Amino acid sequence: KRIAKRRSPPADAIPKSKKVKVSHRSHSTEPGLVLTLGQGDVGQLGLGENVMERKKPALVSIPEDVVQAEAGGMHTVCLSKSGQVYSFGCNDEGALGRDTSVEGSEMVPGKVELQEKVVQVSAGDSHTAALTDDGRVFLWGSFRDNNGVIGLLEPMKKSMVPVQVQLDVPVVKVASGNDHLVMLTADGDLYTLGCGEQGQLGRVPELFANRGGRQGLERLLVPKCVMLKSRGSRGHVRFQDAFCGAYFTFAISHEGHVYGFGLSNYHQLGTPGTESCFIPQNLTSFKNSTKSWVGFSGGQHHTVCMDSEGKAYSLGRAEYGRLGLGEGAEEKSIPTLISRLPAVSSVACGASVGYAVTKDGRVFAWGMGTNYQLGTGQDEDAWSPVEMMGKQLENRVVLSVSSGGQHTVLLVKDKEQS
Amino acid sequence: TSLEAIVQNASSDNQGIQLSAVQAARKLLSSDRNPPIDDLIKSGILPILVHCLERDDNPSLQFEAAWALTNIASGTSEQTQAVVQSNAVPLFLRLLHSPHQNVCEQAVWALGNIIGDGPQCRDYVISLGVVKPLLSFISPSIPITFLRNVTWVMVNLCRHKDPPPPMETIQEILPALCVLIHHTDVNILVDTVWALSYLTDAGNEQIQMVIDSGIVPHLVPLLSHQEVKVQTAALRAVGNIVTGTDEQTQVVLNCDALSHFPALLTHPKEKINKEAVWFLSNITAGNQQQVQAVIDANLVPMIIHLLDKGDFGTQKEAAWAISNLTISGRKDQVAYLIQQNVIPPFCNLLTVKDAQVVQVVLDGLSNILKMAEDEAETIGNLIEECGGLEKIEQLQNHENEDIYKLAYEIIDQFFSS
Repeated sequence: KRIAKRRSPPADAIPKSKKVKVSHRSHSTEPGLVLTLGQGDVGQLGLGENVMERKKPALVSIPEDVVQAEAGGMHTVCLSKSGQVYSFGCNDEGALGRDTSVEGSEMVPGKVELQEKVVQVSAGDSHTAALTDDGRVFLWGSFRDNNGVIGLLEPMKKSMVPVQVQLDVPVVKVASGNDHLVMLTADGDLYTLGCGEQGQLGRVPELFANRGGRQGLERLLVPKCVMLKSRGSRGHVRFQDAFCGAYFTFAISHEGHVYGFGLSNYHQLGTPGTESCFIPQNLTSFKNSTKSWVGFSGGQHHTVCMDSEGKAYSLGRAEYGRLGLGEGAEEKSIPTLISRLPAVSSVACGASVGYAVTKDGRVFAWGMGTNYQLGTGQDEDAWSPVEMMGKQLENRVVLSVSSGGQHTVLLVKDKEQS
Repeated sequence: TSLEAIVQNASSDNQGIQLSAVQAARKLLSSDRNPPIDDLIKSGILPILVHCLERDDNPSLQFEAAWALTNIASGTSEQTQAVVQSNAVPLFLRLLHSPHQNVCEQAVWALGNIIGDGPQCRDYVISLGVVKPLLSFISPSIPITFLRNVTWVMVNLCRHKDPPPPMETIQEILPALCVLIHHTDVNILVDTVWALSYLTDAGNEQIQMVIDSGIVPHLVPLLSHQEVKVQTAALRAVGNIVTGTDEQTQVVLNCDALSHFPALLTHPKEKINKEAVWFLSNITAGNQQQVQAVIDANLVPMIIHLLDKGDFGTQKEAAWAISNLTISGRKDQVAYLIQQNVIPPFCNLLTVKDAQVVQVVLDGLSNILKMAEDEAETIGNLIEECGGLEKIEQLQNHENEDIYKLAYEIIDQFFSS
C-alpha cells in the first residue's frame, strides 16, 4: 500500500495578474535638457570634478533626453526618456543609489543602480524616491530630523541602494518633503512615511512627540493611510492630488477642498496661529468657490501656490525676500497675489527661494541670493520677481523647475521654430 | 473633467483634437475613479479606441489608445470581456510588428492583461498566434524592462490550470524559459521560475514536459540561491514536480536536491520551512528507495524538530511526512524514526482542533503498531510514557466519526493492558 501525492494549497499569487499602468497629470512627458546653477560644493551641479559654482544656468551632459528633473537637498535626480534614472550629488547618506567609491564619480551624472521603467521621481533632503510604471514605489537614501539619523524603513538603518516600499495598492504619485514622503494611490488613499517630529505625517497625533526609541520609529516607518471623518459620508476621504512642502504637506481632494498639515511657526500653512498641525486641518484661508487650486509648493518656512487661472500666490515667512511682494513687506499669513507675474504655468519653491514658470516659457526667481540660486549673478537679496537670463535660455523655453538647498535645476526645451 | 465630451472630440479629423482627446482619455485611471463603471461602458467610448488604434503613421494615437485599453482590461473580468468583444486583439497582434518600441511594449502589456484574465481568454489569445511573435522578441539586445513585461506575459500564459494551457504553447515556451533561467536579473529569474511553477502545478503531463526540457538540473540549485524569493518560487516549482509519479521525483533527487534542504529546514522564514517540509512529505510518500534517500540525508532530526517547535502549518506538513513514511517505509526505517524520539512530539499534536491532523497522527500510530509486532509492547509503553495514551483516551468523543472509531480501535487492539 502506498499513499498518493499531496497537492499544495494556492499561494499568495505574487505575480497575480493584470497590473495597472499608472497615469497622472503630474507625470512629465515632454523631453528636454537639464540646467543647473548655484553652489556645487559636493557636485550637485553635475558639471565636473573642478566645477564648484555656477551663477547662471549651464548644460549638464546626459546621454539621453530628460523628461523630468528634481533637485534634492544636496543632490539632484533626473528622469530620462528611456525610463532609467540618473543621480548626482552627495552620496554620504546614499541618496544617489549607486557606487561612488571612485572619487569624482559623484561629481558627474551616473546611471542609478536600478533596472526599471521609472515614470516619476521625487527627492528631498537626504532621500530619493522613484515611482515606476506599474505603480510600485522604490526608495533609497535615508531620513533625518532636528535630531540624528532615523533610518529609512528599518529604524536607524540607511539604504545605499534602491529598496521597494512593498505595498499591495499601486501608487500614482510620489511627493517628497525634506524628510517625509507621501504616496497618492489610484484608489485615492494617501500613504505617508518618514519623520513626523513636526507633524508632517498627519497620521500620528499628539499622542507622542519624538519618542527617541524604537517604538515610535517602529510606527512611523511603516506606510499607513490618513483616516478622516467625512462628516456624514461613509468610507474615508479621497484625494485627487498632493504636494509636499519642506516640513509640511498639502492635498487636494475630489471635493475641491485643500488640506494640509505640518509646522506653522511662521504661518506658512495659512493658519492664523503658530500652533503645530498634527491633524489634517481644513484650511478656511483657502476656501473659495471661484478660485480652484491646482499647484502647491513650499520651502522650509515659506509657501507658494497657484490657481486654475494662472495667478500665483505666496505666504509664510518674509525674511530675505523669499516672498517677493513689496521690497520689504511684513510677514503674511494669507495667500497674497503677486501682481508682477504673468500667466504662470507652474510654480516651485527652493530652500529659501521661489521660482515661477509662465506658460510662454519664461522663468522668474526670487529670494535669498547667498547661494546665487537666483541666476542674476548677484548675491544681493532680491525682493522682486526678477527674470532669469542666460545664453542657455536663448531660443529656449523652460519646461520645469526644482530647487534644493544650495542649487537649482531647470528643464528646458528648444523653441519650435527652425 | 467632462464625462462624455471625448466621444465627439475623438471623432474629429484634426489630429491635434483627436491626439489630445485620447491623451486626456489616457488620464482615465484617475478619471475612472470618480464615476462608476456602467455609464462609460454603455455610452460607447471603447470602439472609438480601437478604430484609432488601427491607423498607422500616428504612433502617439496608437500609444494613448493602447494605454487606455490596457488600464481598462486591468479591472474586473467583465471589463476585459468588454475589451475582447471589441475584437481589438488582432490589432494588438498587428502592433507587435510596429517599429516603435513604445507601441510594441504597450501592446505586450495589454495582451498580458487580457491573457491574465482567464483561461478562456488565454486560449483565445493563443488561438490567434501570439506565442511565436512574443518569443521572437527575446534577444541579447532587448531592453530589460520590456523583457520583464514579456516574462510577465509568459507567467500569465502558464497560469489557469483549470483548462491547462495548450500542449503546443508549452512546447514553444519551454526553450525560451531555459534561456531565461540563466539570466542575471533577479526579477526575471523570479517570474521565470513562477512560470515553471504553474506549468508543474498543471498536472503530471506538463511536469513530464518540464523534465523533458532538461531544465530541472538548472532549476534545482536555485533552492540555495541568495535571494529569498527565488528560493520560494524554486521550492514551490520543484515540490509540484515531485507531486507526480515515482520516477519523476527520482529525477528531482538525482540532481542532488536534498543537499539544499538542511538550510531550508532551518531558514528563518516560516513559509520556506512549511513548503520544504511539504516537499519532504511528498518524498516520503514515494517508494522505499526514496524514503531511504531522505533518511540518508540526516533530515529526520530536523523534521521532528519542526514537528515539535514549528508553527502550526509546518507541524501539519511534518505530521503528513511522518505518516507517509509510516505507511510507505520498511520496518527498519520506521524503527529508525522511532529511535529518533519522534513519538512524544508526534503525539503532542492530538490536542489540536484540526480533525485532519488528528486523523493523520492516529493513522500513523495505528500503522506503526500494526507494523512492529514483537516490540508492540515497548512502543505501547513509549506512548504511555509521553502521555499520548491519555490524549487518545480523551479523544473518544463526538467530534468526528473517524477519530472516535479509529481511536478506540487502536485502544482496544493495542492498549488492552
